[PDB]
Formats: sequence, structure tokens, C-alpha cells
Amino acid sequence: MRECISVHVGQAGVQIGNACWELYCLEHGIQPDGQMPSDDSFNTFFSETGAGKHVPRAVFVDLEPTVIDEVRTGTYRQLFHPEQLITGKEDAANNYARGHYTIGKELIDLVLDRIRKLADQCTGLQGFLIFHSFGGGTGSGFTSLLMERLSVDYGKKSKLEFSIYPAPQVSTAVVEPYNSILTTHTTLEHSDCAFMVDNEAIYDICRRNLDIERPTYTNLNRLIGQIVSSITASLRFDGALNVDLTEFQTNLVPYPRIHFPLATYAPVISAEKAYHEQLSVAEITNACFEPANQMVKCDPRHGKYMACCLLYRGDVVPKDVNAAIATIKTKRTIQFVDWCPTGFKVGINYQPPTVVPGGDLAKVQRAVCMLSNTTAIAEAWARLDHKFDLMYAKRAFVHWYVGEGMEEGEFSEAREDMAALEKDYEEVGMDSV
Amino acid sequence: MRECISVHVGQAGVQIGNACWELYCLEHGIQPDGQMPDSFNTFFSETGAGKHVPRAVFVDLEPTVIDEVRTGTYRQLFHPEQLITGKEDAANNYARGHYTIGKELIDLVLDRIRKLADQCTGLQGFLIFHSFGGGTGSGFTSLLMERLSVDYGKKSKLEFSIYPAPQVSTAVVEPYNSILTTHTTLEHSDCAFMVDNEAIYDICRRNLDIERPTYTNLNRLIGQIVSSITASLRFDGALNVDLTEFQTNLVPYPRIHFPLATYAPVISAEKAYHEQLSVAEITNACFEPANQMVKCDPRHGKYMACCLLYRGDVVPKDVNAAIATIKTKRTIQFVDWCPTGFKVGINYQPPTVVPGGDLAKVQRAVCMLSNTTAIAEAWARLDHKFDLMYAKRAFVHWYVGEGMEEGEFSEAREDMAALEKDYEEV
Amino acid sequence: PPCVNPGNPVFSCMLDPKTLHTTTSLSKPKMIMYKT
Amino acid sequence: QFRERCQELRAELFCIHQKAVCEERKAQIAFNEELKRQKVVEEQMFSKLWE
Amino acid sequence: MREIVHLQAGQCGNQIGAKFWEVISDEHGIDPTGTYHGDSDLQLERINVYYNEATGGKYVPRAVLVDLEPGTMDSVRSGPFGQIFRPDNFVFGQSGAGNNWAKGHYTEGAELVDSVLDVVRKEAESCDCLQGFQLTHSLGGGTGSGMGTLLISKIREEYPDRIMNTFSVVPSPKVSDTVVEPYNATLSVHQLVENTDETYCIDNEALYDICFRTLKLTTPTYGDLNHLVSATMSGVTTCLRFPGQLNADLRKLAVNMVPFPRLHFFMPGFAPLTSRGSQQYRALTVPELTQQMFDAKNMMAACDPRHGRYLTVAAVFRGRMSMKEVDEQMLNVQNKNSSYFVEWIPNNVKTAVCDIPPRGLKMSATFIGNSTAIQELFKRISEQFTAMFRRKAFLHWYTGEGMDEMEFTEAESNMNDLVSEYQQYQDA
Amino acid sequence: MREIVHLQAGQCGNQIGAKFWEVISDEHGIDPTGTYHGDSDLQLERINVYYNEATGGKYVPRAVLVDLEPGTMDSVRSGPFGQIFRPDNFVFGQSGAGNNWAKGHYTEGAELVDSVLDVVRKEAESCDCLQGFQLTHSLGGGTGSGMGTLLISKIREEYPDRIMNTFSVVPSPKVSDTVVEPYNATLSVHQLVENTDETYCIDNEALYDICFRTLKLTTPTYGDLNHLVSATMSGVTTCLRFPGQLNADLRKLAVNMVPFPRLHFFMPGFAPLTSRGSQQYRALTVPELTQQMFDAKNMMAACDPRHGRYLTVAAVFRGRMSMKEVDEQMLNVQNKNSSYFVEWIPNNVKTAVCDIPPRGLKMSATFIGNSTAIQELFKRISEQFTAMFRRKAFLHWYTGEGMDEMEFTEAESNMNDLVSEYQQYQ
Ligand SMILES: Nc1nc2c(ncn2[C@@H]2O[C@H](COP(=O)(O)OP(=O)(O)OP(=O)(O)O)[C@@H](O)[C@H]2O)c(=O)[nH]1
Ligand SMILES: Nc1nc2c(ncn2[C@@H]2O[C@H](COP(=O)(O)OP(=O)(O)OP(=O)(O)O)[C@@H](O)[C@H]2O)c(=O)[nH]1
Ligand SMILES: Nc1nc2c(ncn2[C@@H]2O[C@H](COP(=O)(O)OP(=O)(O)O)[C@@H](O)[C@H]2O)c(=O)[nH]1
Ligand SMILES: Nc1nc2c(ncn2[C@@H]2O[C@H](COP(=O)(O)OP(=O)(O)O)[C@@H](O)[C@H]2O)c(=O)[nH]1
Ligand SMILES: [Mg+2]
Ligand SMILES: [Mg+2]
Repeated sequence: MRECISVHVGQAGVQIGNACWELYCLEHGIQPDGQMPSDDSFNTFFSETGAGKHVPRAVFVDLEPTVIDEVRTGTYRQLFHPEQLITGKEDAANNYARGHYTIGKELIDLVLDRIRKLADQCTGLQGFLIFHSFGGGTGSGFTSLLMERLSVDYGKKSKLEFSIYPAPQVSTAVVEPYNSILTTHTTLEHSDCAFMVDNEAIYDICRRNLDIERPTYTNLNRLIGQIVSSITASLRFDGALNVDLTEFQTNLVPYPRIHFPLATYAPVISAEKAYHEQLSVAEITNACFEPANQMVKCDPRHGKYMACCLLYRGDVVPKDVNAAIATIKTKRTIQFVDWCPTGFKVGINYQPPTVVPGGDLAKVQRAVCMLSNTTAIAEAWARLDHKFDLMYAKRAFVHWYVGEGMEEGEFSEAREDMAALEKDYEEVGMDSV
Repeated sequence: MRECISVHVGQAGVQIGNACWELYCLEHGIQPDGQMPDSFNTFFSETGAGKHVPRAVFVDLEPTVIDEVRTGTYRQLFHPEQLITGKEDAANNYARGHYTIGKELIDLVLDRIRKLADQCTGLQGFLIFHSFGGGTGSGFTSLLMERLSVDYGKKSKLEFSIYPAPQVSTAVVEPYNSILTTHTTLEHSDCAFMVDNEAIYDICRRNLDIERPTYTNLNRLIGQIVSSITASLRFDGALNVDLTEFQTNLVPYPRIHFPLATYAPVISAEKAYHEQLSVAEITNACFEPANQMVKCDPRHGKYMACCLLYRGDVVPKDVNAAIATIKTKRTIQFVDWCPTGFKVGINYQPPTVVPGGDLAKVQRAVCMLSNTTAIAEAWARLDHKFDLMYAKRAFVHWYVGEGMEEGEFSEAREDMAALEKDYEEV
Repeated sequence: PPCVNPGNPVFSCMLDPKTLHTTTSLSKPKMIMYKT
Repeated sequence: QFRERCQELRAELFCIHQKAVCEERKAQIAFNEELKRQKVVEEQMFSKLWE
Repeated sequence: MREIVHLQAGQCGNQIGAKFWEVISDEHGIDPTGTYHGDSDLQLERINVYYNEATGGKYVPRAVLVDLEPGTMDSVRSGPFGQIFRPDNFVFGQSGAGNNWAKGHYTEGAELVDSVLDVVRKEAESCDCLQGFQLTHSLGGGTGSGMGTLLISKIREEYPDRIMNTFSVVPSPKVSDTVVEPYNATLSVHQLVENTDETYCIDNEALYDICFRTLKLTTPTYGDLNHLVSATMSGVTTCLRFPGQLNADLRKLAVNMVPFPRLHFFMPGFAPLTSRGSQQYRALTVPELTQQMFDAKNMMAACDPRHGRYLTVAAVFRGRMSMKEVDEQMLNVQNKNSSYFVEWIPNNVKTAVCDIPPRGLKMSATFIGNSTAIQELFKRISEQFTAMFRRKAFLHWYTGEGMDEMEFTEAESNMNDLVSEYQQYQDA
Repeated sequence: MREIVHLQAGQCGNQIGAKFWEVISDEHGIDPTGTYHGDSDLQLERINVYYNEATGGKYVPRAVLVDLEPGTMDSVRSGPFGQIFRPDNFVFGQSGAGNNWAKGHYTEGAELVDSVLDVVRKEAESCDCLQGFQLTHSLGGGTGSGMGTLLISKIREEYPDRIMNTFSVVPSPKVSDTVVEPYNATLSVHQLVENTDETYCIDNEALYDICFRTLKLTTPTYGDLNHLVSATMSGVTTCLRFPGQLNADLRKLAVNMVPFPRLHFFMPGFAPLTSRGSQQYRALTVPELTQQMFDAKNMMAACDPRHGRYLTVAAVFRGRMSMKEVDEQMLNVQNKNSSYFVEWIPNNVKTAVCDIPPRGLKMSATFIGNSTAIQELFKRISEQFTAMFRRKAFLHWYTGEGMDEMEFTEAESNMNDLVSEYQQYQ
């Protein structure tokens, strides 16, 4: 009788949700059309109608009709409500001002109309669960209006976003630094927690941990699928110790402006390699703080951990994890911050993870999901702020944004907003005596 | 719970390693799939199923040698993560393995040693195998051990350092890589062993009777030496002796960590019919200078200390007539401050019969680990060969043009000069 | 005619791509040229 | 629910789940070995179409 | 659900688009009458983009064909795919112009563009949500450049915030085809910078240099050239036609890679090009394709990029390929060649992935590229114009019937202003 | 995995390399259509060292076929295996060199190098981690020596670390093929001394002397002459493609080859090469090879090792043979012939053993002779130079192209310096 509403926006957001919603159907035993092959575990991501049909609680919105069509006419045709699965009118076309002012404006009223029609069927609602990007117009500007309207229409609902950060070294869009700076005014005080999943983790974790070479985005999104299923399973599967969504928010986040954790899914190993070693609780916890396994291209040795939240799945005994935490706290390399001596959680769920057909993950007795808040993500903006001001200095690619109605001064307003946010991580990294 | 990491770096390391891990499987009862067809805590680290991945980090900087190790019969056995491969060779050059293709791969292999060292809770030491020939087995290991000494250190850095032969060699810059690695061995090595393999080139056609012996024959006999010293840990015994108990009874001073070892009953099948194997006799016969694998004549090198492994059906009364016989035979050299200078190594379990390998089914496998002053003679000839090139500076340009500097050759002289004097003034 | 101009500088598809199809034991038979 | 912590939770639940984990993985080593055969026959199809 | 409107002009634009309507017809499975003889459900879902429906089954093109000389008007109709067009869409003049930019812009241009504007508003009224306009023409002739100019001169009056992609055959670097091509180009370029949103330049012997060194075919007609440029045309407009994990339609393909609203002159190019002799010798993978994508010999403009610096480039990819290694190798292009890229945009390369390749090719790509190397064409064609304007040569067919020399002077000033702005942004 | 690319230049070079690419294909089991036909996996193993994978199992011989004459290009391409070569790597010109070194270097030499280095870059970017470069050419042939001279002065600056070799055909100490040789040889060897890391001198006459008596063949046409040099090439690079116990690649060789970075002109040589009437008796085994390696009649370049001293001679072996049978039969050599052997380098031997032989023969070896005596072949061509040069015989062809007599003296002085250093180090 408790449930979590999801919204997936952007081309990046909709396809990482197709990997999310293939996993939700294969976790609870639900066919790709809706009916059970023949509990209350459905009532977190699934609504049960008169028949066996399980309509999904997500709403997929994007301004490109092209990417929304292959899920409209794909194997999940009968699953999604065809009026939930909402399309756009014209592409946002990699422009924040387009997705915020001129062409994303004619879709806010219909999107918020469907969030109201979905939240009243809700009875024990915990919070939203956002899915967008930082590069394109509808992944950045259209979600900015969403956080603008959901903050005033709902208020006390705890929203969480699984953002895909612009990669520091490779990149696919030229003006995506512009889109990743102006979105920060609306992800700071209009977002309760914000997960960052950069395209440098499965860039090389799928190469070193998994023996498969040449990964593509249908393998990128499965790891993003696994982590969200791991987080919400405490709402969804019983355990020796469960971590509610509101449980998870106030514990991991220190400060109202510091809500930008990292991520790590440790037992990512191939099928032909998994039987070569035992996967113990201590081993899989020691393998998750390693600087070659985090979800963002940032070295955690530069920063200090504030507070870490760990969610375990499946066969985990709650003594080995306490032995694992004590063993991994006494090592000097992983250094925590002084004003948070405990800095840890545990979370137990009985049900082991599923593996989708065709996946390169191997299924495990135990899976740990490590969610760490670091001040090493201070320099996540350092290679983006230098990425930003070099383009901004000579008014490059500015005429499009001011040509769509966005004022020039709102560029520098977002510039100083991130500069103040960088100052916060310099303030909290200083020890007090 | 008495475990060890069998690091194998360079070619001659892993070639001994395959011949090592062959007989290691037989004694612990493990198929090349890792399963059984605990003595195997020391090696063969526990996995989830009945598989056992070997406690080893097979490191190579050249693609090929590690590759047939990888695609061999031990492909399931040898875990791909501990099977570190390289791409550029060290060109049998200390400078390349230590600098140029050094820190390139030293980051992964320190992690790979560490990953198995996490499972290795109460471990005894590190079984590192390398030659004195080239940067894979000369330079990378000098980088490896000094990283291993600063991280772990107290763990035994017991090193199977394959020595260059007095006359034969694969290389011509063989004296260079040797005189560099030997002096870096002084600062970071706990109980570094010596494998000269030139008397191995002789006892093959005497005790083994293998005319036309090949590299394999040597490594199999070397792997038996590593087995006999470690069988004390894994298996049981009336006076079985720990790796810590070897080192702090054998090495007298910290710069004297260079003993010589030899298998005593190296007798093969054709003689084994006519051989009366009695524990007192073989260890008496062991001391004979034609048999010690290190060529430098122990007959003149004073027995500063001496350890005696005793493997197989060995009896405590019969190892004391063994001590007494060596004692009364005064012509066998003795040190003047240890009266006895013996370490008795009783081990019940008999040696394994490697498949096809010429070592016969001898009931006992008595071995011997004596620290002699003779190693100074092996150092002097090695030191002499280096001087002839380094007098008029031949082949130094390859070395100094690959991250190294000419003063290291000169300081290798002074550190070697201290090394012979360690084995001369005593 | 399988293609429009036999012998293009770029490419000429002289095979019916209908017969170009692969499948798994547990999957549906889909064509190669046409794809997502 | 109390003999679990001397017994049945181990050697009847852990060693039987592990027994599953062994045999269950063998399907993934068999299924992925079929999808690698897809690519190698697709390249034959892209070889004769290129030919 | 969005669409782009094709429209051709002149003899060159008629022939280029006629092959383009023939190279996308097999892609969408269209016979030379209009019926859909295809084999895929995702070949008909975006048929509304570059086609439109008729009385059942028959798919008619949405291109208007303005062509002031009728002698090449019947050439497109008499071709293999000439019956597909609707005949009343065809508009033509009774008499030709004669390669005067002014005569196709001022005196008989206005006699036809009332009808040409009439038929583009007729078709665009029927479209549901228009995405952009498309032109193909040439700069070196009055019926192509002058008629193309007068169309663009008032199509921005009625469609201000709709994108324009025009594929313009820029006149010849080495051996020229008309003696008044300096005059026709310099007034077209003056009028191609202020109103067009996005343009392409097509050097003529870059196609000849491709067909000699790369393709190595001994007897290439214009049909081989027309197919090659149209393969690039289809690669530009593919992402809004087929799905992908990262797609880029025309609006995305322009507004994120033109730094300034007057620099939009690009380097086109098609990636997979192989000779007959060397076709079993070439593997088909991403790293070999990019070594063919970015080199100077496989380009659609004869001017090399080694004399300038890339500002923004775009590379649209078609087919399943793991594009994580596409981002890996394209970075290796960034690191290996850093002096050929501007440093004030650290992100110079762009991707887009289409799920299906062109029919039969395992994987294919199209190169779009903005460079300061375009200067070595424009700085010379200004020199060609100034060497002929100061001597009062070939001018009485322009001044004697149309505009005065003041329009010629401001055309040179607008070029020379465009000369200075590329130079001053070359080093920034 | 490490790889090399061929750079065959000139009529002399293109014929040798194509015959070399012939033998390489036979040993790796490849047909003219590139399709793999090897009966095992070792013929593939590291096929990237020579062959680049193409569609349909096709393997292109990674090599650019630089020349200035269509006629040579026609002969190689129309050969039996001429089809396998990539047509994009057939970069060639039409204006001939006329055996003038300058014409193949500045008029059309310097106008085609940009195109050749473009497709040299093609192979280098395509391959992942290359090992070096290979270039067949002559010394007295204008396009062969001259264009090859300008390549080795251009690829070397492009790729310094990758050790690049030339199988340079050093001119005859007797019957001259042209009149132009002492000019072209001196000028090129002036750049051969400071461009390549190891140059393989090839005399046609000592190569005839093989077919005189060692093969005793009646009428040797250039086919087996090219096949003869190709045999040495294949066994030098054996540790990069084929598994071997003593894998000493060119990287392991060159650091043991060159004692001072000026001396890299070491005469190659194959070893189990015999005749039709002697194969009936000859026993393929280690000692009977050393007979026919260290013979003074198997040298490819003439420059007999009686008139010099063995600096650091090496022999790369092939086939399954004992490693204690080699050691002895390679040390017994020094112990015997002690004069040639320079006492300064105490053991100047590289035992480089490969496991698998060339297909069609069991016990093989490729002896690269590092004798000093190559300076006599150099002082021979120096005298032939100055005898022609001082009288100004025919150089207006050179000086008209800008090749003045000033650099002719520089070429003589640097090579006479190279005569001195070989002579001083003996
Ligand atoms: N994780 C993931 N990333 C993708 C996928 N498809 C494209 N991307 C990349 O992720 C980056 C961010 O995507 P978005 O910001 O959502 O791009 P977009 O929504 O299409 O841009 P607009 O629709 O014009 O607003 C893009 O630069 C793409 O290259 C996908 O399916 N999954
Ligand atoms: N394989 C092997 N080598 C031995 C043995 N005994 C002595 N050696 C010598 O040890 C050296 C081993 O070479 P490495 O230490 O790996 O250095 P390397 O010369 O660079 O060898 P590579 O890594 O193959 O390039 C050889 O040159 C041998 O001469 C033995 O029993 N087996
Ligand atoms: N590639 C290509 N170029 C053409 C073709 N027809 C004409 N051109 C080019 O167009 C330029 C002048 O053409 P023009 O007579 O003005 O055609 P118009 O614009 O329709 O009047 C010349 O440089 C030609 O090279 C064609 O079919 N293909
Ligand atoms: N195997 C072999 N050697 C050749 C061949 N042609 C020439 N040579 C050698 O090369 C020398 C001539 O070299 P040169 O004419 O300067 O070579 P060029 O520059 O390519 O013309 C002769 O003395 C031969 O010894 C050939 O076809 N095969
Ligand atoms: Mg988009
Ligand atoms: Mg090696």
C-alpha cells in the first residue's frame, strides 16, 4: 500500500527507463503485455485493474516523436496506457531555451494533467522518481519546468532524479555544457536528491569487469536499471532491515544544498567469470569503494566521504556486513569526514537480483548497492566549469538561446549559482578543532 | 590459514610456475578445472564451488609466454585476473622492465596481489620467482618487491632468484641486469633463495640421467624444491617448520639472506631399483658439492647455517645419526660460532610423482638449505663479467636511454662490493 | 530489381533482405537489414 | 526459524542456493554462447551481401 | 509527424534532386509509379517526412520544380523516376535566362515566383507540423542561383522560424564551367548568408577527385556524381526518419553547431566509399571508417582542411554499432589532431546514431563539418570577382538591365566582411 | 602481439620482400586470396605481426610497395601471391632513377615520399602497438638505395622507438652490377649508420657462394636467391608470431646486438640450408647446426669473419631442441675459436630458441653474425668510392640535382669513421 511514482523525460531518460521497465516486469513476474502468468509487491510500480492488466505508474514524455514511437509500437505496446505514453510536437533540438520557453511550454499542461490523474489513484505515496539528462533541450530544459511546477503543486513530496552527467573527456553534444549549467538553478532547490550517472562508468566497467568488448547504450541502461531496482526494493521486498525512501533521504544528505551522491553497483561480473571466485559480503563491500568502480568519473581519494548508504540484496547475513564495515573503516585510504564519525548504513532485502535475457551480468547470491556522498564531486564541476567559461567568454552559441526568449543575464546567474555550490564543498571539507 | 602468494614475474618465473602448479595440484588433489577429482589453504584459494584458483599473480610484460599459460590445460585453474599480460617486452633489459614498462603495469599487479591478499588473511610470505636475465624478471620485480615491501613488508619476501650461470647465458647484458637486481635485492628481500641452474645442467644427466635435458626438466625439479620447503606449512609433521621458523634460524645477519638449496634424493627410476634409501645416507649425500644447484663451490664456503627439510618416511632417531655423521666428518666445512648449525624438518607426507617426470617414487624427500660463504664466489664472477663491459662502457647506452642512469651501474658495484664482504669477513 | 540503380558508386543492394533473417532458440525471427 | 542459526539456513539453504547458482549460471553460459553465434553468422550474411 | 519540404531550381538543382528522389525511393521501397513495394514496417511510419499520400497506395513527392528553361524540365520527367511527381507541381518559364544572376532575380524571376510561392503555400497548408525547407541549386547560373535566391528572399517573410537546409553546388576551384560564375556566385553568397539557416557547398571536382582516387571508376557520368552527393543528402535527414539511441534532426543538426548566425557553410561527405579493386581488402568497422571520414581525400569540397581549423563538425551514424567505442576513437581523432581544431570549443565533434543503415551496407556515416578552411575558396572567389569588376567586364548584362553597381559594391563588402570574420575567429 | 610493417623499395627490394611475403604466407598458411588455410592455430597466433585481418578471413600483407618504376610494380603484382597485396599500398611513380642515388632521392624521390609516408601512416594507425619497420633495398641501386635512404630518414623521425631494420644489399666485392655503386653505397650508408637500429648487410656474391657449394645448385636464378634472404627474415621475427622457449624478439636482439649506437651492420645467415645430395645424410639436431651457423661460408654479406672479430654474434633458433644441448653447443664455440670472440664481452652469444620450426624442416636457426669484419666490406667500397670520386668520374648528374661533392666527402668521412669504430672495437 506504498508506492513510488516515476517520470521519464528526454531521449536518454526514456530509453534508460525501457531498461528500467523491462527489469520491473521480469522481477515481479509480469508479462510484456500486463497480465500475470498463471501478493502486494506490484503496488509500488504497478496498478492492478479489473483484469490481470498491470498498468505502469510511469509517464514517458519527450518532444521527439521518433524515440517515443518504438515503445509505442514495440513489445511493450499493450503494457503502457497509450495516453500515459505521451509524445511531443517538435524536437527541443539541444537548446535549453527551447525546452523551457517556446516549445516545451505547450506540453506542461498535459504532463501535469496526467500527474494529477495518477496521484489521486495513489493512496500511500512516498515521492517522485525523476529520469532525465543534462545534454539535450528536453532532457534539461523540459525537466526544469517539471521541477518548477512539481515543487509548488506537491511540495512536501520527496523527488529523486537519476541524472546522466556530461562526460568530462568524451562528449556527444557541442552545446551540452550550456545545458548542464542552466539546469543547476532548478536541480539545487527544486530537487531533494540528485543521482549522477556519468558516461564514464559503464564506459570502462563494461570493459574491465565484464569480458564483453564494445558496449552500447542498451548495456549502459541495464546498470542504471539495476540500481533503481535495488533502491526501491526496500519499499517493495521484505527484509531483515529495510530503508524507506524518506529513511534514505535524511540520512545520506548532510545539507539542503548538498544532495549529490555517487553510485556503485559492485557485483557486476560476467557469467563466464563469476564461478572463478566466491562473492562474500566482505569481498563485495571491499570491491565497491575501489576508485575503478564508481558511477562518476571522479577520484574519491581527492575528497572525503560525508555519509554512505549501503543497500544489500538477497543472501546477506547482517554480521558479515558489520565485519565488512569495520574492516573497510580501519583502512587509511578511504578517509571519512570528521564531523560524521558513523557515516554508514546497512539495508537488507531477501530477494536476489534477476538477470534479463541477453544481459552480461551474472546473477549472484548477494548484491550490494553503495550510494556515497563525497566532496570529490566538487571537481565534477571543475572540469565542467572550465568547460563552460571557455565557450562563454566570446559569446559562442549564445545567439540561439537569446533568440528563443531567454535573457542573457540568466547565463551568469547560473554561473554564480554553481560557483557558490563549489564554495560549499570547500566549506565542508575543512576540519574544525 | 598458513597461506602464501606465489608471484611469478618474467618468463622463467611462470615457466617454473607451471611446473610448480603441476605438482601443486597432485599433492592437494585438484584437477586443472580447480575441482577435486586443508592442505590447499596455503595455495589454491577457496572459491564458491569446489573450484580452487591458485594463490598466484602471474605477471608478464610480453604477450606470448603468459598466453599458452593462459590457453593451456590450466585455463580454468589459472584465473584471468591473476594472469596479467603485457604488450611490450623488456628487451632482456633491467631499465625497461623497471621504468619504461614498469609503472605501466605495476599499478595493476599491486592491485592483483592485494586482491588475493584480502583472502590471504594470516599469510606467511610471498613466493616470488624471477631470473637475473632481463627486466621482466629483473627490473619489474625490483619495482614489484619495493612496492611489496612498503605495503606489506613483514610478510616473507622469500624470493626464488634465478641466478646467471658462470659460463653459459642467453644474454650478453646478462651481467648488467643481474648486478642491478642483486643489489636491489639487498634492500627489499627477506629470505631470497638462489637458483643458479648450472649444476642443474649437470645433475640432470647424473641423478636424473636425462641426456639432452630441456627447460621443462629444470623447472619441475625447481618446483619440487618449493614444494618441500612449503609442505611443512600445508601438511603436518613431527618437526614441521614454519616459513618464519626457516628465516629466523637460518639467516644470521640481514645481508646474509642468500642460502643455497638442493634436492637430496634426485635419484630417478633406473637407479632407484639399486638405491637403499635411508634418511641418514641421503642427507649425507646431499652435502656433496656436485649436487647443489648453485654452482659456487660450497666445499670451500663455510657452513654459516644449514637447514634440513625432512620429507617422507623420516624418523627422528635416523635424522640424528644424520647430524652426527656430518659432525664427525670434519672435512665438511663448518662455521666457527655455531657449533651445530642444523634445522631438522620432519614431514610425514612423501613426495609426489609428477606425470612422466623422471623423479622416481622415492619414499623420502629430504632437502637441504645451507647458508654458505660460497655465494661470494658466485657474486665475484658475476661482478667480474660486469666490469669488463663497464670498464669501457659497452651496452650502457641502451640501459641509460631507457629511464636509467650511469651512476646506478657504479653504485651496483659498491653495493655488490659490500655483498661479497658480507660473505668474506665472517 | 532488388535495388534502384544496379552498380551505384555508393552501394547496390542486390539481395532480397527478406531472406536475411536470424533468430535465437528463445527469440522471434527478425530480419537483419531492418533493425532497432 | 531458530535451527536456521546452527543449521538449515546453512548447508540446506546456502548450499542449495549455491547449488542453484552453479546450474543456473550454466544456462547463461549456454545462452550467451548462442548469441555469439548470431554475430558470426550475421557477418557471413554481411560477407555474401558485400560480395 | 514532422516533415521537410524539398524544392529544386535550375538545371543543376533539377538533376541533383532527381537522383535524390531516386536514392531515397529504394530506401523507402517506392517503385517508379508510387506504390510501396517494401518489406519493413519502419519504412512507412515516417513516409510523411519526405513523401505524401494520394488516392490509396500511391506516394507522391512534395517537391516543387522551378526551372526557367524547359529543355531540362522534360529530362527529369522522361527519366526512370519521372512519373512519380505530380505534373501541376511542375512550374517552368517559356524562355531561358542565360546565366545572369540578375535576370533570374529581377525581370523574369518575378514572373514565375508568384506561381512558385503559390504552390509551396498550397502544399505547406496541408502539412501537419512543418519542420523545415530544403533547396538544391547551383551558384554558377542564373536559373539556379538567381531563381533560388528569389525563392529564399521571401520564404523567410512567411516562414521566419522554420529551418532551411540548402545544398548548393559552389563553383569550381580549378576548371570553371561558365565565364560569368564570379558574378553569379558573389551575389548569391551575399544573399545566402543573411536568410538561409544552414547551407552546404559542393565543389565540382571534389566529386571528380573522389571518383578518380577513391572510387577509381574510369568513365563516370553525372549520374555517378549525383548519386554520391544525394547519399550525403539522405544521411543528413535520416535521424528524423529512423530511430536511434542518439538522434539529431535538422533543427538539432544546426542550432548546436553554428557558433554565429552567419557562419553556416559546411563540409559535406559520405563515409564508406570503396573501389572495386580494393573491396574485399577493407574491413567494415568504426576505426577504419573514421580514418576515411576525416581525411582530406574523402571530402565533398576540394579545399583541404589542413589550411584552416575545424570549428564544429557533425557525424551522423547509421546501423547498429556500439557507439561507446565511437566516442573512444573520435576522441583519438581529437587528441591526434589538435592543431586542426579550434581550442575555444573543446567539444568540436558531434555524434548521431541511426538504428538502421542504408539498405545492405552494414554501417554507414555522413560527415558534416564547419571549418575556417572555407576561406581559401571565398578569399579567392572574391579575388576572381574583384579582378573582373574593376575592369567593367561582363557587366552590361547585369547593369544594363537590372541593378546598379551599388548592389555589386555591397556584395563585395559583405563578402569581405565575411572574409574578416572567419580570419578573426580563426585564432579567437 | 607487437607488429611490424614492410617497406620494400626499388627493384631489388620489391622482389626480395615479395619472396619474403611468399615465405611468410607459407609459414602462416595463407593463400593468394588471403584466406586462412593453416592446419593448426600457431599459424594464426599473432598474425597481426605481418598480416592485417580483412573480411572473409583475408589477411593483407601490411606493407607499402614504394618504387619509381611501373615495371617492377607489374612484376610483383602479377606474381603468384601478388594479388594479396593491397592496391592502395602500391604507391609508385613513372620517372626512373637511372641507378642514380640522387634521382631516387630528390627529383622524384622527394616528390613521392609524402605519398608513401601517408600510407606508412595508414599501417601505423591501423595497427595497435607496433614493434618496428622493415625495408628491403640495395646499396648501389638508385631507386632502391636512394628512396629507401630517404624513407629511413623519414619514418625514423615519425616513429623513433619502433626499431626499424633494413635488409640492405651491400654491393659486391667483385663483379659490379652497375658502374654507380660506390657513389650510391657510400651516400646511403652515411644515412644507414644514423637511421636504422639494425641493418642486415647482404652481398650477392656470398649469397651466390651458398648456391655454389652449400646448396650446390647448378643454375641459381634470382628466385631462391630472394628465398635465401627471406629465410633469415622469417626466423629473426620468430618470437613475435610463434611460441618459443627462448623468445628473443628484435627488441631483445637489438639491445644485445648494438654495443655502441653506431655499429648495427651485422651480416645475417640461415643455418640448416643444405643441398639435395646432402639432406640424405644430414641429421637435424643441435650440434650439426652450429657446424653450419658458425662456418665462415654461410655469411650473406661477404666480409669473411676471419678478417675481423665477433662482437656479439647471435643466432635465433627454430624447432623443438634441448636448451642444455644448445647452451653447451654455443659455449663450446667461444671456448674453442677464442680469437674472433672478443674477451671484452665474456659470453657474446644469444641463444634465441623458438618451439615451432619453418614448415617443411625440423631443426632450424637464423644466425645474425655480429663480427667486426663488416668494416672491411666498408673500407672496400670506400676505396672504390674515392678512386672514382677524386677524379670526378660521373657526378654532374648528382651535382645538377643539388647533390654536390661536399656531401660526398661527408658520406666517405662518416663511413670511414664507421670503419674506424668497428676496427677500434677489435
Ligand atoms: N543513457 C543513454 N544516453 C543516450 C541515449 N540516447 C542518446 N544518449 C546520449 O545522452 C546524451 C543526453 O541525452 P539527451 O539530453 O536526453 O538528448 P535529447 O533529449 O535527445 O535532446 P533533445 O531531445 O533535443 O532535447 C545525448 O548527447 C546522447 O548522445 C540512450 O538511449 N541512453
Ligand atoms: N625459461 C627458463 N629460463 C631460465 C631458466 N633458468 C635460467 N633461465 C634464464 O632466465 C632468463 C629469463 O628471462 P626473463 O627473466 O623473463 O627476462 P627476458 O630475457 O626479458 O625474457 P622475456 O620476458 O621472454 O623477454 C632467460 O634468459 C634464461 O637464460 C629456466 O629454467 N627456464
Ligand atoms: N554534379 C552535377 N553538376 C551539374 C549538373 N548539371 C550542371 N551541373 C553544374 O552546374 C554548373 C552550372 O550549371 P547551370 O547551367 O547553371 O545549371 P542551372 O543552375 O540549372 O542553370 C556547372 O558548373 C556544372 O558543373 C549535374 O547533373 N550534376
Ligand atoms: N632476389 C633478387 N635480388 C635482386 C633483384 N634485382 C636486383 N637484385 C640485387 O640488387 C642489385 C641491383 O640493385 P639496384 O639496381 O640499384 O636496385 P634498384 O634501385 O631497385 O634498381 C643487384 O646487384 C642484385 O644483387 C631481384 O629481382 N631479386
Ligand atoms: Mg532529442
Ligand atoms: Mg617474455
